[PDB]
Amino acid sequence: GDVADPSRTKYSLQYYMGLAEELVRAGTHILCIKDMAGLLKPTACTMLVSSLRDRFPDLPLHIHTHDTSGAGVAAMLACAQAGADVVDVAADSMSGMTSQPSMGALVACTRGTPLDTEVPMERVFDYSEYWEGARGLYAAFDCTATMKSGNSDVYENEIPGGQYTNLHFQAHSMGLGSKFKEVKKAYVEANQMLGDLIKVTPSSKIVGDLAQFMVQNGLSRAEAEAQAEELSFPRS
Amino acid sequence: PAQNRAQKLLHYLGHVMVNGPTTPIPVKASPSPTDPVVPAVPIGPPPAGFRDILLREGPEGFARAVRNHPGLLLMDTTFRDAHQSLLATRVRTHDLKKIAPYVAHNFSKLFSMENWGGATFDVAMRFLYECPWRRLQELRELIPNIPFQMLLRGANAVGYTNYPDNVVFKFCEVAKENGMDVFRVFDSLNYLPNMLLGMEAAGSAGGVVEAAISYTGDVADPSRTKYSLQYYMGLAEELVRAGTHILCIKDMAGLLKPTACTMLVSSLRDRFPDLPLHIHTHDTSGAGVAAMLACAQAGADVVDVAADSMSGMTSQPSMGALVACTRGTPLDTEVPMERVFDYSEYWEGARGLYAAFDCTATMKSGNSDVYENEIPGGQYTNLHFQAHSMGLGSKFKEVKKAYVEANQMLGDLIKVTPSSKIVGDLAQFMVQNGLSRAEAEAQAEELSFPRSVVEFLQGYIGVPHGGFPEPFRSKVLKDLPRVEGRPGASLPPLDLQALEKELVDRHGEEVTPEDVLSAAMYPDVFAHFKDFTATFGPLDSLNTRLFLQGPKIAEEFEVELERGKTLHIKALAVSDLNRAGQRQVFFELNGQLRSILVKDTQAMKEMHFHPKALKDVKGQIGAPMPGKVIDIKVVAGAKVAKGQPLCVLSAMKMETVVTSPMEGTVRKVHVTKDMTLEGDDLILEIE
Ligand SMILES: O=CCCCC[C@@H]1SC[C@@H]2NC(=O)N[C@@H]21
Ligand SMILES: O=CCCCC[C@@H]1SC[C@@H]2NC(=O)N[C@@H]21
Repeated sequence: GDVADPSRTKYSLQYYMGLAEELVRAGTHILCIKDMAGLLKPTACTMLVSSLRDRFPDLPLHIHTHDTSGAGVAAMLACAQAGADVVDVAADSMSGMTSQPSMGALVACTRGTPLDTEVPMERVFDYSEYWEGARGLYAAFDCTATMKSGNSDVYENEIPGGQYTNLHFQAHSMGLGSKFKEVKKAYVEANQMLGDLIKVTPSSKIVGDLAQFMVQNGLSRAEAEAQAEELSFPRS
Repeated sequence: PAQNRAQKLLHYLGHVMVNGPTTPIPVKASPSPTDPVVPAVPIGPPPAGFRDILLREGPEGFARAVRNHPGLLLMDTTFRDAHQSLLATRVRTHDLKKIAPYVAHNFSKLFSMENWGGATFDVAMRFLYECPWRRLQELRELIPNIPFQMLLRGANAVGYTNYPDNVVFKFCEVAKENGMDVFRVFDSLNYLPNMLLGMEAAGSAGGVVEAAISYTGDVADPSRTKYSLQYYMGLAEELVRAGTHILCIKDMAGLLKPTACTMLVSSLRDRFPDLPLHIHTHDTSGAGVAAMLACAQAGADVVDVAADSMSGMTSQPSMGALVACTRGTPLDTEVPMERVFDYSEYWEGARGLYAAFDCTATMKSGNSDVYENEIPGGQYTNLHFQAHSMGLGSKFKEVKKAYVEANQMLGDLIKVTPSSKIVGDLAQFMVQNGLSRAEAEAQAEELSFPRSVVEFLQGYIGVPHGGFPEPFRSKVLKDLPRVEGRPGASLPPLDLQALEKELVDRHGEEVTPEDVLSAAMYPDVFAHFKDFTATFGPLDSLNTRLFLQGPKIAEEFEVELERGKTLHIKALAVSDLNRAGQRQVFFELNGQLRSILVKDTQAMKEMHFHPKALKDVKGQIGAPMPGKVIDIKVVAGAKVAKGQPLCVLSAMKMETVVTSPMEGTVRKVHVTKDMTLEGDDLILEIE
């Protein structure tokens, strides 16, 4: 969802704060916000992380996102400014797109501020160069075969990074590769039909299997809900 | 004269089937077999945009309307800057026209669209064999409501050398007449006298003058004193006093960190409250979206963006990312996200047609080493392709290190075209010869530097901030002539009427003012472009796959020449080689058999290279690069002095003068005019 969007009432700021209170009462050492799709906009980051920090001044706050939207670096900088203690990053050659924000970008942007990571940039470059060579050994599995950059349609479809790559490979294996735009639209419809549940493994796969099933059978949401007693749905 | 357009197109298609691509392909990738899907466009004229204000109220009215706009304005680089960086400016007029009506309707609120200047002018003629002026005119008809923006070099227009002032003025006049609206005037060294001429030329044409300060260094780093905040503020004061309508910060490499953005843009806004501030960056570091958000928060009125599938890496920040991040804030762009997605999907398909030129063949993501090397987006892609062509591809890390050393040796000048190329040529020269900075500076009287480095040190591009590096300049130049002041100011006015008459005598009565200016700026390129289009016809009518790879046997396709004139073409067969060294290509054209005789150089290609220069024999002069012999300045038996010109090589589009390392007598010359040499091939012997 989007805590900065007052029209999205199901996954509101109050929902996140109430769940954080139950997890803190249960004795968590660290509280994590896991944005598995890259949906945290910088404004939503600021609002959520400051509210958590104000409520829990002594608790470590860890923020995880994906750079699927191409805004993940800006989102993590906004979290850090709002009082996150830790952010998830990847080596630069293993960052961006459906991965985490760039380590070198975060280290460079925080340098000489109160948020400095103290990581030497030369060490990040040598680390990235190794991973650039190593990624070349995995060209047969690289998401860049199908997705050349981040995509902002993730704010509409809410498909997690690892599910996007898998759903595309599955759609291609089923002869639906030319219809992958219809599969993404059906993923939104399937999420709503299922009740707009959080989408991460395995729930992200359940929505994916339903979306492929709808596109394969030429079904709209309304037809799939009307015929729900007659249709053989995916096992998941 | 009967028009023969269809036969000329079949001759091009037959040429590509026999000889391969006419455009040099840098990587073994094939264009997509599928054409891009064009999104649906409303029937009617597009909504009124910022161009309607510019046409009604002039440049100052436009600048006031930009400053008074509630929210962040966007400018689209996809039309030029985005591909220049990603696909090396290879994007064709054909693909730009297909999406243009969609842009006009859905992006009517853009500040401007950047679609012409920079490398697009030369590249259109040289490599795409299309007229850049026709591209401007046809796009202006399809997009009547958005201001068109160009990147203009101040005293060089879109060219690579300095021109007489009357050529720069006449270029800006004819560019404005052809529908150019905004002139982003920059200099490669921020050399104010070159910028002032370009501002005066663009303003006198009735264009919107946008004076652009090229950004280098780090204003947030107190150790970097040369390009300090005070340097940028002082140059901004001179450009504002010179009557700029808009002030641009041009970060050509992606060096603006969010803290540096905040500091520079707030200081400019506090100094100039009523002046529009335009910020341009590249996303080379992967921080460009965060940098543009920091500029917008610091009071920038406009930021450069690209379509999402044409953004990131060496391109601009993502349009969809900026639109999404500003939504529901005081900086909202009011652009609907669905329209950005449809625009990106078209460009994702279109980018697939250019896979043969894609920077992702060599660079898989942005790279933060740009904060150390300061290599601009378009120079990074070109420097890598050049290094690979010279057998230095495995040493590209050494080339990047040598680029830093070369920048320092040259004096840490701003690095943008052509100064970014000058540093690149020196860096490749250092790595090729195994030279450190200290060795290259020590041996500066003995070494034959790249022509671009020599011409820079002579002053042919203007004067760098802080002056030229001494004693290094004096050692390289010796007795070579030096240009003091502005290089164009000493050139006699070009007689454009005499040139028009020469072109009419050579090409017939259809010569236009645009043709005269194209010939004035790029004589050899324009001549080659006219001869090529005289042979092969209007290649802009072909889709990009057929232009690059030609048709497959039994492939059928349509070519629209003009509204209501479609050619149905099918490729049928290619014959064996005849006794004249030609193949016969068979087509069906509108249900009829056609055949064309073509020429297969590949079928019959052979050569032999004798020449080698012993590295230990000072009198044996080897070729310093692979290249073609343009001129031979000496004969056997001639006495030669140390530093005397011996031959001229033309390689990588750069005349290199080979000079004598010693005094002596030329014993033997081993080369001829038009001979192709490899590296170290023996040119001549000196005793
Ligand atoms: O091919 C079969 C599945 C292979 C594992 C896919 C993983 S499970 C963790 C993550 N979440 C998903 O929905 N898919 C991936
Ligand atoms: O292959 C020869 C050069 C082709 C044009 C390269 C363009 S000029 C504009 C931009 N700046 C550079 O340094 N290179 C590109």
